[PDB]
Order: sequence, then C-alpha cells, then structure tokens
Amino acid sequence: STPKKNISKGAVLHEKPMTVMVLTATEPFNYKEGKENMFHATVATESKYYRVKVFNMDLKEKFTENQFITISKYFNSSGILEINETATVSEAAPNQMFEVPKNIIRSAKETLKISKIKELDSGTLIYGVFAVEKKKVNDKSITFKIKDNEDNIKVVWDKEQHNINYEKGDKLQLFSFHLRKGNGKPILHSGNHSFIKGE
Amino acid sequence: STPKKNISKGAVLHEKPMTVMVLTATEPFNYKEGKENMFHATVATESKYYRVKVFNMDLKEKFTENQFITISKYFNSSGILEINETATVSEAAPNQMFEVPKNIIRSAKETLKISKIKELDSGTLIYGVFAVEKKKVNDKSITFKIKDNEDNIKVVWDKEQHNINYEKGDKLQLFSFHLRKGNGKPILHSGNHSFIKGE
DNA sequence: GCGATATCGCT
DNA sequence: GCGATATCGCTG
DNA sequence: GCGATATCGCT
DNA sequence: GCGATATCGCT
DNA sequence: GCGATATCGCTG
DNA sequence: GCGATATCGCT
Repeated sequence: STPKKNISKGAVLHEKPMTVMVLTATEPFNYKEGKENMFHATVATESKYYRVKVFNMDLKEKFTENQFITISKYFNSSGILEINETATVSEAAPNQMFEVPKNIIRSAKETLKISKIKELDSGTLIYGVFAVEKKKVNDKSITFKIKDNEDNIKVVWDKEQHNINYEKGDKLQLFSFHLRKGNGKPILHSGNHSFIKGE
Repeated sequence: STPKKNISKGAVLHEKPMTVMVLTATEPFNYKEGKENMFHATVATESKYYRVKVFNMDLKEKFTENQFITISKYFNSSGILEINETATVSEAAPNQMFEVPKNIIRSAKETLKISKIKELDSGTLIYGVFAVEKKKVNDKSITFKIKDNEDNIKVVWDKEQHNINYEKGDKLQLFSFHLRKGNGKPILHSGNHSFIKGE
C-alpha cells in the first residue's frame, strides 16, 4: 500500500534475508482507531531473539509456534523488527533451519522486575507478564496497578474497551507499553501498538 | 485549502499588491472533471493587460466589468495571473485607481490571425474569437474547424458535452487552448482550463 | 486511409 | 520519470 | 499534464 | 487534593 | 514544529 | 506521536 506504511519513524530497512523461528504470536486486533490491524510476535535466531510487529495480515499463517521463516526487506526500529507488505516472508528451507538454545527461549519469555524497569529511560517500550491489582473505569481511560513484589507500578490504558479480564486473579501480559517518568511517580502508558490480555 | 492549490506548475508567487481594472469575466464552470470550479477573466493596468484564472469562487462578485481591484499573493505563470484562496483581493481604493488606454483595452479584446498563431511554439496557450465550421461528435471528443480567412485550423475538444452552439452561424470564443504541432498539420487542443462558448 | 483513440516518456 | 508540494510521524 | 507518435477501427 | 484530562512543543 | 515520506503536476 | 506539565473536576 506504501513502502514505509505503518512503519515507525526512523526504522532502518534490512536488505538481506534473515531466517528465524517463531516462538509467539497474537491475534491481529486494531488500532489507529478502527483502521490498521497489526499483530505481535516473538521470534528467535541461534544468537538472539526479537520482538516483532506485523502489519500485513497475510503473514498471520506463517507465524506459528516453532515454524521457521525467512524475512527480507523488513525494518528494525531500536531492535524491534517491523514488517509490512514491503517485506518478503517465506517458509524457510530446511538447510536454513537451526537449533535454538534454551537460554534464548527462556530469555524471550522472561519478564523484568518493576524495580529494574523504573531505571529505564522515558519512552522505552515495555513487555512483560504481571500480577494485577484493582482497576478503574474513567470516562476516557482505564487504570491498573501491577506487582513484581518490589513493585508497584501504575498502568494507563487510553485506548478503548473490549478485551478480557478475567475475573481478576488472572495475570496480565503486556505488549509495547510506554514507560513514562517525569516529575510524578512513573507509569506505563498505552501507545499506538499497545496490547494487553490475560495470560 | 492548500497554498499552491489549483496553481500551475512553476508559477511564481507575487508578493506586492497590484491594482487592476476588470475588463472581462466568465461563468465559473467545472474541470478536473466534476471537481474544481474556476473561471476566466481579463484585467488591465495602465501599462498592460493580463489574462486571469480564478480558482476561488468567492471572487466572482469582485470581478465585474470596469471594477478596480487590488491583488496580492497571486501567481504568475508565463504571464497568466492565477488566483486562489491564498491571494488577497480587495475592492481598490480610489487613490489606487487610474486611467486605462484605449490601446490596451483594444489590445486585450483582440484576436490573432491563424496564420500568425501557427508560427508559435507548441503548448502555447491560445485565446481568441473565431468564425466556425462543421463540427463532429466522436465517441470521446468533438471536432471543429475555425476560420481567420488565411486559415484553417482544426480544434479538438476532449472534455465533455454541455455548452452552447448556437445554431452554427454564431461565432466561437476560446479560452486557454493548447497549440499542438508535431509532424501533422497543427491543431488547437482542449486543456485543463479550456473553455469555449458563443460570442 | 483517415481521423479518433491509446500508449510513451517526462515533461 | 521525476522534482515540487503536501501530508505524515513523531531524535538526539 | 500534456504533447507527440503509435495503434485502433469504421467502411 | 487527587487523579483524569487537555494543552504544549517538537519530538 | 519540522524532517521524512507520499502524492501531485507536469522544463528548459 | 508522544511525553511532559498545566489545567479540569468530582466531592
């Protein structure tokens, strides 16, 4: 539809094919409100793991746990792969397949300590699974609090009301949330691509 | 709506107010088919006369024979004033009014000889009043021929079917037509802003 | 077999 | 085909 | 856009 | 008297 | 506010 | 866009 369409500001295009194994992917959902579906994915190589944002819905079938794929003309914004109709995505050839270390996989399912998160620069993109607290409904928002035990952080959802909690004691899983500090006590804020659900 | 909106490629913006008397103006009509009304006007100063294209319909009332106006932030493309919502157009102050020579006025109602027209570079914009010949209807066009007596030139209308002829022996008046030469015998071709009517 | 249209190139 | 003009997307 | 040449199409 | 929203600046 | 990306408008 | 501060508004 357009070369950089749906791509983040300043993302760098990556030329050469890279082959990865899919760990994880979410349902497509909706943003830029009402237009623009996308979905979230985690993939790995032998060396490292990447978080992915997928703007071309045709790719949804290629993204399934443990499936190997080859990507080219994708975009990297600050370490997060972004992918749209401009990229080519193939089912990988066996010769291109490889082993993926337990470490890497452990490492890519792993969630930071709220303590450690708070030492991070403003605007940092946060992902993780968290225990939850009392929510709220506000004319135009929703409010959480989540526990690492050793915190303690508030979470602000600015988007819209659909999803599933989940009868509270269900835990809470976060994609692409924005760290905000300022003068106040810091919080995690919803963003373009933000996604929450029960784990 | 947009600074250069409806303005011709490479038109230069004119900063300082200029004061002119309206000789002539046409009804608004329609182009870029179905969108984009505009209208044609002839105006003069003491020194010279200009052909004008007016894309802001609010200006229609300001343009009436013999009325003096002040224009600023208008555009000149190859000697043809172009005017849109970006320009300012005021009813002129009497101190700004002036005399307009018979010569200039004669000169701006005046039509070239088809002979002399044909020595002109391709793509030149032609205006004039002309005697007419047998027409045609073609699936997607209309064809004329017009006489200066000493020519002899064909005319091609690519636009659409509304206007008034006029029971042939009515004469024919042309705004902003394109001279086309090439290998063939030359012709006058309809364009974006082209307009024909009976005089 | 001519004129009316469609394609090219870049304007 | 390609530069000019308008809209999009939010550092270091 | 638009002008020029290349092709279409009635007959 | 706090949190939820609206505005600013430029990102 | 402003540079980057996409669409607009057709020399010399 | 988005983060930060400035203002709104229930009570």
